[PDB]
Amino acid sequence: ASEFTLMPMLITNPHLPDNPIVFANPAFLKLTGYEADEVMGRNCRFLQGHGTDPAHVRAIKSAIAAEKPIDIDIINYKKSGEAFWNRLHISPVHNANGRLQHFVSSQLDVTLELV
Ligand SMILES: Cc1cc2nc3c(=O)[nH]c(=O)nc-3n(C[C@H](O)[C@H](O)[C@H](O)COP(=O)(O)O)c2cc1C
Repeated sequence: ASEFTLMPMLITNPHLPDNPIVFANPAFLKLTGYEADEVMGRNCRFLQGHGTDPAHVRAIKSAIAAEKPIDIDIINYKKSGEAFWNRLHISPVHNANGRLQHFVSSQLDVTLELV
């Protein structure tokens, strides 16, 4: 049966409108309290909320638009509403031919480090 990295991971498909999540591993679903069918097909921004710094969101949007990687700590929210610091690593995935195919991320709850 399936096994995945124990680090939270998402893959999104930028060929679909709004770059939706197409894969979330069980580690991400454990981290955020969501079900796979609640996260797949959505842009990851649903994790943000009233405490999320708009500057962080713009830095991510910028890196994505540039197809560059970004490492950023951002305030996000579990399904329960519980706020946490999410250490986000986002990378584009480019084919050997150079064309953008996916984005992939690592996520980690770093609340205990920052608070
Ligand atoms: C692979 C990937 C993973 C992402 N993971 C998160 C995440 O965990 N939390 C978050 O707030 N945004 C995450 N984002 C960022 C949002 O999807 C979006 O790019 C960001 O909010 C900037 O765009 P917007 O201004 O349209 O919202 C991720 C983006 C990608 C491509």
